[PDB]
Amino acid sequence: ARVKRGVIARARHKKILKQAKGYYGARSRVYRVAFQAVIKAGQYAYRDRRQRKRQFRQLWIARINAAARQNGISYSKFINGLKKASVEIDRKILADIAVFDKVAFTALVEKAKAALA
Amino acid sequence: MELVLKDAQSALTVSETTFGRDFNEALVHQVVVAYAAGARQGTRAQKTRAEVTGSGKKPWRQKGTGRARSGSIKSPIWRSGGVTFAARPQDHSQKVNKKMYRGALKSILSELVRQDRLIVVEKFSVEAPKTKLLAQKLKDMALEDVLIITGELDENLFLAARNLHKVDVRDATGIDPVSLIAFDKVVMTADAVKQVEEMLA
Amino acid sequence: MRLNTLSPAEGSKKAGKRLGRGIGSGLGKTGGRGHKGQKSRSGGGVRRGFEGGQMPLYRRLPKFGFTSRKAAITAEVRLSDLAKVEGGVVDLNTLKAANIIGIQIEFAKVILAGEVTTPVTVRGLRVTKGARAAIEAAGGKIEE
Amino acid sequence: PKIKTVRGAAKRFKKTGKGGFKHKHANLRHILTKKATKRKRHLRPKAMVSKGDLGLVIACLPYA
RNA sequence: UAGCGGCGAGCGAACGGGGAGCAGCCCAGAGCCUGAAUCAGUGUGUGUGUUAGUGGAAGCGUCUGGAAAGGCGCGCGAUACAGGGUGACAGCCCCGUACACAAAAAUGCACAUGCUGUGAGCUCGAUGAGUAGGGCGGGACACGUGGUAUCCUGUCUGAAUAUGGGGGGACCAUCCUCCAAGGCUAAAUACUCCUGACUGACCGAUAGUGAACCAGUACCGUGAGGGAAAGGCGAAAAGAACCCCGGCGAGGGGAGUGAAAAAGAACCUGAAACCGUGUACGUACAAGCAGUGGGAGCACGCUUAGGCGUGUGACUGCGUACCUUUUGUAUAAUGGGUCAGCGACUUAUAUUCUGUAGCAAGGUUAACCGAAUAGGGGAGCCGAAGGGAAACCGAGUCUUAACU
RNA sequence: GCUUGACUGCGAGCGUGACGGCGCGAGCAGGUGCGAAAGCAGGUCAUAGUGAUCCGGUGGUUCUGAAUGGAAGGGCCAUC
Ligand SMILES: [Mg+2]
Ligand SMILES: [Mg+2]
Ligand SMILES: [Mg+2]
Ligand SMILES: [Mg+2]
Ligand SMILES: [Mg+2]
Ligand SMILES: [Mg+2]
Ligand SMILES: [Mg+2]
Ligand SMILES: [Mg+2]
Ligand SMILES: [Mg+2]
Ligand SMILES: [Mg+2]
Ligand SMILES: [Mg+2]
Ligand SMILES: [Mg+2]
Ligand SMILES: [Mg+2]
Ligand SMILES: [Mg+2]
Ligand SMILES: [Mg+2]
Ligand SMILES: [Mg+2]
Ligand SMILES: [Mg+2]
Ligand SMILES: [Mg+2]
Ligand SMILES: [Mg+2]
Ligand SMILES: [Mg+2]
Ligand SMILES: [Mg+2]
Ligand SMILES: [Mg+2]
Ligand SMILES: [Mg+2]
Ligand SMILES: [Mg+2]
Ligand SMILES: [Mg+2]
Ligand SMILES: [Mg+2]
Ligand SMILES: [Mg+2]
Ligand SMILES: [Mg+2]
Ligand SMILES: [Mg+2]
Ligand SMILES: [Mg+2]
Ligand SMILES: [Mg+2]
Ligand SMILES: [Mg+2]
Ligand SMILES: [Mg+2]
Ligand SMILES: [Mg+2]
Ligand SMILES: [Mg+2]
Ligand SMILES: [Mg+2]
Ligand SMILES: [Mg+2]
Ligand SMILES: [Mg+2]
Ligand SMILES: [Mg+2]
Ligand SMILES: [Mg+2]
Ligand SMILES: [Mg+2]
Ligand SMILES: [Mg+2]
Ligand SMILES: [Mg+2]
Ligand SMILES: [Mg+2]
Ligand SMILES: [Mg+2]
Ligand SMILES: [Mg+2]
Ligand SMILES: [Mg+2]
Ligand SMILES: [Mg+2]
Ligand SMILES: [Mg+2]
Ligand SMILES: [Mg+2]
Ligand SMILES: [Mg+2]
Ligand SMILES: [Mg+2]
Ligand SMILES: [Mg+2]
Ligand SMILES: [Mg+2]
Ligand SMILES: [Mg+2]
Ligand SMILES: [Mg+2]
Ligand SMILES: [Mg+2]
Ligand SMILES: [Mg+2]
Ligand SMILES: [Mg+2]
Ligand SMILES: [Mg+2]
Ligand SMILES: [Mg+2]
Ligand SMILES: [Mg+2]
Ligand SMILES: [Mg+2]
Ligand SMILES: [Mg+2]
Repeated sequence: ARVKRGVIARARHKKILKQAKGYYGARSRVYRVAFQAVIKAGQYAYRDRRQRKRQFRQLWIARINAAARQNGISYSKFINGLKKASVEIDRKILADIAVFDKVAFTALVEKAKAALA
Repeated sequence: MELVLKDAQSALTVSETTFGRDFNEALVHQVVVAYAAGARQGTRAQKTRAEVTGSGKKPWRQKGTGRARSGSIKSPIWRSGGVTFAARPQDHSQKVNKKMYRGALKSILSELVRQDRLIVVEKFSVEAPKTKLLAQKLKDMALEDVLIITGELDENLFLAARNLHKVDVRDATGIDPVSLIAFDKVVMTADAVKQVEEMLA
Repeated sequence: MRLNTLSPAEGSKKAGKRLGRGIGSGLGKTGGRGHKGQKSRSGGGVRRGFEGGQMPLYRRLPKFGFTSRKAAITAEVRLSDLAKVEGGVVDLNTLKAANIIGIQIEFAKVILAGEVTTPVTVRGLRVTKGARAAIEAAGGKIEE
Repeated sequence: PKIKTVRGAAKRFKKTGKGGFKHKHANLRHILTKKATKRKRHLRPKAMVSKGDLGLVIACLPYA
């Protein structure tokens, strides 16, 4: 029972050469190079799934900082004031109000100002 | 237990330990796969690196040429070289214990009775050794794929069933585990039941 | 029961150990052999009893005894084997005909193993003290 | 083919009732004046092969 | 296993048992005898094969299709539904197959049968001499000189000869058994250059023979010798009449054949590396394993005219390949130019242990017989009893004069 | 001063060792030596003073003894 490898090796090489679409040079048309590119892209995607949640909280904090300082309070005092006032709105929403509802944010900064004072 | 006879409407008594025991799928399977293994001819062979035609001259010197070292034109790595683990003619037959082969048949016969696939007749033959005869005989009995077990090998019945693909005519001593399962229905003459009664004991 | 519906018992057809067929199989690369030893070579491995050059156990211990040719032609007979004979005579010849002792055994001894429940006569076979009591307790008799 | 017994081991080990092996004690062949009688007396009876060395003996005696 | 063994590596019987197959004889010589059996050659038959061959059943309509053997419907043969071909898959189209027949000539085998040649029986005998044995040196015996029997002999010797001699594993006595120094002998056994038939959980063009092909060829070597690559149009050549550009070229565009020419002979399918043409997007102030997370803009498909999908990816955070070997590699340590095909834990036997199955103090046969994957075959193997070096004893035994 | 316990054959139980092994050991027999006897003596205050296995040598032996009786050889015990 001799087994020929032509059909299944063709499909296994095509399987990851399709995953290497858009890569530069041999990384998108040469199997040996494309396998390393596909594996490395898998390692990067796994770790950037976990540091996408950091890069976005950094963005939210920086925007809450910028908006709070326009209302006369820093980020650190703003968050501390919100905890004292028992406001559970998180950074994703706080940074959303800061951009799309300027009146609500300043009505929300005054909530933290009263809690601290 | 007893088996009803379609031909004569009488009854025939048989041992419960032969035609009435539980099905042993694990045991029946081993005997069946060991029957198919004994049908293998097992005649085949490839050439090792010692049997490929060619000389033992080293293709190129050990060092200095810049090529990967080689020692034989017949290395299995090379094309037109030897096969690494080239096969030999081998015997694939397995040993089946006597108490298992008989034990497997008893489970097969018992399961045929439970599935209404074993039918017993008083006698089964054809007047002339003509294939058209038992072809008509089996239409009357409403049988298409059938194995006929006869007490004595009937020459007319053997010749008249030879050209029918879905019909097999044996004798009570020519019963095998595979053919009992491989056929839709099994027809045993009352003489044949007695012989397998005293063969399977 | 069809030829394509009968299957083996659960756990009776353990699959073989395929060695060196990728990372995921757990047996790829070295194939259970480790790295860079004599035991990892094709055909490598030390013989039986070799201990690295230290005098092996089967050579630093002394030989003892001799093989007795009389024990090769002497057998032992159990009480449960006395009923296997035909005719109620447990002699040296009636005991080979029952396939109890080898065809070339010349001395047999009946020991207390099993039990005697029928009267038998034992000619020419040595009988232990325990077996003599049991043979005579079943109505049998022992003859020199 | 049949495994070959290590004939040297078959002359030094005998298998007992429960699968162990008995062997003759070493140090009792010569140089015996300088050995105390207590040392030689304890060295006369046969001993059993230890747990560590059973693997090396079962290998050498496949038909034990 | 017993043994042999720097008692190491290893080597490794026989007795006995079960089977296949069985077959016995005549020259050491004379009497009658009588051409007597068994035999070799040759002819004559009588059969049976081999070397050519002969007959050999039974199907039509309709649908798709280039084409029917396919679908559907209704029939028939079958001791023939093995196989192959035919425009797709045929029991009934063809060749065959089952079966039944056939030899002028040559020839194998088996009987009968004459002729030629040797010889059957009874009595009386006789009983293989430089031989057996020995010394020295070697070799074969499972046996390596060992306490070493036995066999062979290169060299020196050397009997008895049936009232005798050999062997029974140093050797002696007794006993048992056999008769060397002369020969012949079928079957069971081994193999396949070659012939025929059939088969394959064997390969299918880098495989299988080195060789599917004009292969032991081309080619290499002084030579012995080494030794390739290379298969497929189509059902049928119907292998492209004719016209046009071109050098009365190569090559191509039409025409035509064909189901199909993107089946056009560099011819089934036609992958990947590699190289181009076209389109969309990005790209000439910008630094690095070239990706990944975020992300505008642009183009495009929308079928709720709805946001999404697809292509690209300005900018931006993070980010020094893979394998191997290592304490540790981006390492400037190894390996890899890329693609495609091939390439490495197998097989046989034995032993031990797990899972599973059958029987169970029993289990199981091997060879072989049997057409029998049946059935027979229990020769044997393992287990139910161990202790001791052993005799021996025995649920005990060894140790010791004896053990609490 | 007298002596030979520098005994014979076993040893519950322990310590060390991967193992081979190497230690310590009270107690049981059998026979002793010292002491009036309670006792203690199985070498030396202790820890080095050593060499496995194979192969053979010597003495003993209720073992074995290749047809049988012996024997050779082997085994076991002591020892080189
Ligand atoms: Mg194939
Ligand atoms: Mg591409
Ligand atoms: Mg050479
Ligand atoms: Mg090849
Ligand atoms: Mg059988
Ligand atoms: Mg692992
Ligand atoms: Mg390695
Ligand atoms: Mg190493
Ligand atoms: Mg290792
Ligand atoms: Mg090798
Ligand atoms: Mg050394
Ligand atoms: Mg027997
Ligand atoms: Mg000694
Ligand atoms: Mg025989
Ligand atoms: Mg014809
Ligand atoms: Mg015809
Ligand atoms: Mg049409
Ligand atoms: Mg049709
Ligand atoms: Mg076609
Ligand atoms: Mg001679
Ligand atoms: Mg001699
Ligand atoms: Mg010797
Ligand atoms: Mg002799
Ligand atoms: Mg002689
Ligand atoms: Mg003679
Ligand atoms: Mg002769
Ligand atoms: Mg001859
Ligand atoms: Mg080839
Ligand atoms: Mg091809
Ligand atoms: Mg030339
Ligand atoms: Mg043209
Ligand atoms: Mg010109
Ligand atoms: Mg032209
Ligand atoms: Mg046309
Ligand atoms: Mg095409
Ligand atoms: Mg085609
Ligand atoms: Mg083509
Ligand atoms: Mg392409
Ligand atoms: Mg621009
Ligand atoms: Mg600048
Ligand atoms: Mg720019
Ligand atoms: Mg740059
Ligand atoms: Mg920079
Ligand atoms: Mg993204
Ligand atoms: Mg970076
Ligand atoms: Mg490497
Ligand atoms: Mg280093
Ligand atoms: Mg690093
Ligand atoms: Mg370097
Ligand atoms: Mg490097
Ligand atoms: Mg390199
Ligand atoms: Mg490579
Ligand atoms: Mg291996
Ligand atoms: Mg079980
Ligand atoms: Mg103890
Ligand atoms: Mg006194
Ligand atoms: Mg002192
Ligand atoms: Mg001192
Ligand atoms: Mg030595
Ligand atoms: Mg020696
Ligand atoms: Mg004796
Ligand atoms: Mg004798
Ligand atoms: Mg003798
Ligand atoms: Mg002696």
